[PDB]
Amino acid sequence: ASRILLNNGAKMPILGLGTWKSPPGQVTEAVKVAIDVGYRHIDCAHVYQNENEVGVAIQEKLREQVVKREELFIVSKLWCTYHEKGLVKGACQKTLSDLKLDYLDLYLIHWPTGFKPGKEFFPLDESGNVVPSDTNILDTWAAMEELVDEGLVKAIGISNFNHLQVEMILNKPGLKYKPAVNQIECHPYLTQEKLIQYCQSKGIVVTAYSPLGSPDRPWAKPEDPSLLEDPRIKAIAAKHNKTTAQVLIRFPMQRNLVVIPKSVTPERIAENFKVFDFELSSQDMTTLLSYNRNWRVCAALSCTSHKDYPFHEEF
Ligand SMILES: NC(=O)c1ccc[n+]([C@@H]2O[C@H](COP(=O)([O-])OP(=O)(O)OC[C@H]3O[C@@H](n4cnc5c(N)ncnc54)[C@H](OP(=O)(O)O)[C@@H]3O)[C@@H](O)[C@H]2O)c1
Ligand SMILES: O=C(O)Cc1nn(Cc2nc3cc(C(F)(F)F)ccc3s2)c(=O)c2ccccc12
Repeated sequence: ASRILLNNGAKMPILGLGTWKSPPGQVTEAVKVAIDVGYRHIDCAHVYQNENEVGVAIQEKLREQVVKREELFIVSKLWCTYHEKGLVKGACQKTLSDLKLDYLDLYLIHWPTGFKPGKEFFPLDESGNVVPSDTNILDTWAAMEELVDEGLVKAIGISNFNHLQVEMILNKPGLKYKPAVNQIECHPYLTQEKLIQYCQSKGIVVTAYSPLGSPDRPWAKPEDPSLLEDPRIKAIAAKHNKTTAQVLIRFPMQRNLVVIPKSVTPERIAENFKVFDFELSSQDMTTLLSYNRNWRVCAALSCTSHKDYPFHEEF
């Protein structure tokens, strides 16, 4: 089954295309090839600095009538420097204009931490600590709710929120809309069993990012563990006559997660989609879960003293 029901009553494709690090001169073609071979969900963000080029591809496939807008599920995220009440609508509208959309299907608070507003995405003090904004998760959440009530977004959600931060929103005085999704890092080295059961128990769908362990992350070190080169995972792939990436994509699908592998390589974009025709066993699933080592692609050092940094807390 290709889609999962959200608590806003809409259906979300469980496979989407990631766009973080997709070069602006390549992502248009990447998104066009992806829609041609079946993707109907694209994961975007203003901080990725490529939403205009993503939008060009979306607009072209709509114009070509390859797909209808109702058949696409387009996600974007509010960056940290825009948590302030007065900046949220403009931020969303800039994303909308760049993506050539009149609404988003899902708009996420990208990280629970607000940063000082301005031109800089990572405003720093002279010792390299991020400069916080005094804004809190709950006021930001009300501003997201306003977007729903203005018709600019169909669903709102969060990303990189821990257990206690999710609970903070679920317990918000006057909460009007629950988060639909919590998009978090998740792969066999960061299996997230506690956070996932909590969110799922509450009707919040979980999206897994960096499902392949983000081999193109700009801060990679050779001594880091490598999912795609892990012989243990490679063995499971071989047994199923699939590639290691295919196994790494099907794994979160079977945990009732949405997953958003990034590629700009047309052959891989198609390979990554061919994951609805094979099943990992229970034993495979528990074996992959056993590889957890709480290793994170995404946890910027410059942010670890922010009041709302999410990853001190166990989950
Ligand atoms: N919410 C957030 O904070 C957050 C954080 C991180 C990521 N995300 C989202 O999650 C998406 C996916 O995460 P990610 O970009 O970090 O990494 P990823 O999807 O885990 O890995 C992307 C890397 O894998 C390569 N790759 C793709 N398919 C492959 C295949 N079949 N075989 C071998 N290599 C393959 C890509 O190469 P090519 O592109 O050269 O093919 C690229 O180097 C992002 O792009 C973004 O949309 C969200
Ligand atoms: O953001 C993505 O989508 C990918 C992403 N991840 N990271 C690692 C990060 N670690 C963080 C930690 C916090 C924190 F909440 F923990 F304070 C807040 C914000 C971040 S960004 C980056 O540094 C980054 C830089 C440019 C574009 C995308 C990203």
